[PDB]
Amino acid sequence: FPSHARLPRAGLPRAEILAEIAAMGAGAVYDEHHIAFLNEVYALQSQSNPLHPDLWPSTAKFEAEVVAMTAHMLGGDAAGGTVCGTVTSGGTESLLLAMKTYRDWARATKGITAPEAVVPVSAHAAFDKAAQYFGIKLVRTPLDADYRADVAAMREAITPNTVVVAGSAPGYPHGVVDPIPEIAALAAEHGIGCHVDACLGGFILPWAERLGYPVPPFDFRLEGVTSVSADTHKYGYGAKGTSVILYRRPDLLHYQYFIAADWPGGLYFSPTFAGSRPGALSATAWAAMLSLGEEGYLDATRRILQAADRLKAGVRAIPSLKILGDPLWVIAVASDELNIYQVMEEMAGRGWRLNGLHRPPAFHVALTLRHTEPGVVDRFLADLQDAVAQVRAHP
Amino acid sequence: KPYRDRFPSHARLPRAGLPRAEILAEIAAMGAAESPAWRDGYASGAVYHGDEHHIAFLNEVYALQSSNPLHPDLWPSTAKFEAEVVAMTAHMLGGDAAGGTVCGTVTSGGTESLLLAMKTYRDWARATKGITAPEAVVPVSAHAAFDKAAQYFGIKLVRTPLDADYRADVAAMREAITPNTVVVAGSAPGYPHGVVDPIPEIAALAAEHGIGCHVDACLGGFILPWAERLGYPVPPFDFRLEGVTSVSADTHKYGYGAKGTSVILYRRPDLLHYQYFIAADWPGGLYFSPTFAGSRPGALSATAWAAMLSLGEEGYLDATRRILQAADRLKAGVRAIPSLKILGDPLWVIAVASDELNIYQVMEEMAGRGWRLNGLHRPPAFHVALTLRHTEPGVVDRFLADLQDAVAQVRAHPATGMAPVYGPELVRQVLTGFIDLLYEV
Ligand SMILES: [Cl-]
Repeated sequence: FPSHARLPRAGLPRAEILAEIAAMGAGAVYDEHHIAFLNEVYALQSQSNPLHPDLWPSTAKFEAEVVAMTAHMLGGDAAGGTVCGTVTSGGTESLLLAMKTYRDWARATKGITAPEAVVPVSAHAAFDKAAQYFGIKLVRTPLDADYRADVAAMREAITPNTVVVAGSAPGYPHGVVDPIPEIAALAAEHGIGCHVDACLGGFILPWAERLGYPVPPFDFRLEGVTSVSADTHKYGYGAKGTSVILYRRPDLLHYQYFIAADWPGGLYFSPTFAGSRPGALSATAWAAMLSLGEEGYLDATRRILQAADRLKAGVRAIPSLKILGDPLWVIAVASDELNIYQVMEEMAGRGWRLNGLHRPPAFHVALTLRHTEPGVVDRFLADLQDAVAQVRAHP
Repeated sequence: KPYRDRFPSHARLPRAGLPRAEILAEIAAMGAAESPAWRDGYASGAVYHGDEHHIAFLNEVYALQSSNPLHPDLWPSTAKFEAEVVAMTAHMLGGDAAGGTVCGTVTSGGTESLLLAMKTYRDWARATKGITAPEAVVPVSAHAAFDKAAQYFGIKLVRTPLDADYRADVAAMREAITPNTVVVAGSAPGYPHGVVDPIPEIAALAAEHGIGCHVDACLGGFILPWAERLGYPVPPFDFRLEGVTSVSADTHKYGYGAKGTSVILYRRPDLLHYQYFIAADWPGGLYFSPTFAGSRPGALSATAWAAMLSLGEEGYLDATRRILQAADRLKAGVRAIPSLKILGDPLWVIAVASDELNIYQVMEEMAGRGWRLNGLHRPPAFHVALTLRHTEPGVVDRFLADLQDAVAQVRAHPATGMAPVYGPELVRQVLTGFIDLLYEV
């Protein structure tokens, strides 16, 4: 296709443009008719922009309802109605905002000016961003034998300047859920924040729980948990570019808000990083949640977890492959025997786009509704078994 | 919160899962109440194109790229869109003058652009100048997002005074720069009054001190180059100036791309790199992100690429012609009305105030007649961000008419409504409760 290094003089046929885009189109994605549906939602809300709520009160509603429903899904009632929050643009914005908030909260509240934060080494890399961005010393603690945060190590690391601790539910690298309860307990005992990163697990964990699978309380059921983030786009099945950050009580949330009084451009407030932003995306989340409902999520996470079971089984049924920790649907597989990167590469050749991890070396499969399709997991295992045979005879 | 009673509120997930039809119906229903406002040119800014078929077009684009760039290996299509959008924008802003070194990134809005630049200048200056108490010098008119960056990234923000015609006072700026100043900025134009700052002397001030010069062209980015080409008076404001080290332009505003998309440009790669974030020894693998966001809606980038290609230089020319011509007509009518006054000499974004009357009341009367325009303060005035939507027939004529009636009113009644409100910490105490009411269920 023609490359454009500079604006066309003329202006091209909309048809021609649409053709090229379609031509190219001919984890990552978390169904034909569902997508079709969200796309039509978007279309209806295309012009939306939550910065001007006076013009789009429709969006201001969507956002509020999405936050509400999510909070309730994460034990918001346990907090006794004080739980609040905001729709962000992704897990990262959620993570950044929280970190920023805890910083601001702690300066105002504790006089802390050299903020420090304690997260498991497994904690999402976005934590390091926040750290550099907002000038917070980030202290990453070690994991334990089953790749969960070592809480003792965490306890040792907290300091009079620590403003918050975090745990992942689950973490991206290995897909295990951290000891959220003892972490949130550590938190409370020191009077510092506890943030749960449930960006990945936010919309599957509550139903896995309800479903008989082993998951520790990880949300607002715990007094210590002061904030938790969950991604409505990934497993919430909302359209990409949308997420949620929740706080136990309003006093925290307010530290996240930005307000400017004497700007000649008028009064200025923004709840998030963004100023103007795509209300349309919020619509897709609201729509996706309502279309699914508790039943919808239950069924989806059932299918996913069941596939994961099947898959984990097949995998473990190769003595040369090892699963890191005991993940539920996000799986990290490594080899003490072989060059896992090669196994991953062979697999890549056979058409799989899976994520390579390191420290330790392993690739990971973020199981998705897309894998609950028939023979999919069966295909995976088959290709995997052939890939290992290869590497065995070609180190 | 008008639909409180019109539509069921959801405080918690439905047990069942609702008909997609029913859902779509409610959303469309709200859209039916809402479209006219912006579609019928009653809105200051908000919607910048608003044309039925153009929107329809971008919507179909979105649908096709329905796709994020954090996984470029899966969506190299997007990685292209973003690169081409940056390229075309840079060229439109004098990128060639910089001699091919101009680079940049697609962000999610003018704000992200502004934040990123500020962050970059901070990081650049620490690494390069050892500056650890960064300070930044912007005109008081400079967008409020500058204050955000300041609090976010721990940069002392110094706002300098404007001159009689509401342009940055460069002398004041010169006086304010310090061994710790990492960057100065100017707006092309600013949001409050829509005037373009003395970018040339500012960018000169910058170079002479070896500090950054950022031009905020979020608003003017996609109209100024064509207004220039069109015979209207606009100073060089982009990379044509050696001193300008970075400039931001919003493809979603007057670029006519779909909402949620923008561009930040740097004169040379060495600056851009300070914006990038990279994490090596995360067990989750190698991690890089060019912007604030990790995962970002590639679909939106597509809509910008598509919007730019569909328009082309001809497209922008025509559009800005129409807009500027309306603005002329409008400014004329306004200046003819005693006793109002236009602040500075804006081209399409207009700030009108009254030394004679309570402008907020004039704004409120106007509001009653159906106009959604932005109330400014310090000084008091409302502003009209002219848009393709106002280039429609009798629109400006409607505006002037309603305006003239609104002034007659206030003349004989010096006065309530939403006016009382618009009239320092109580503000934060209040605006916060407001943000809470918004999110209330
Ligand atoms: Cl706007």
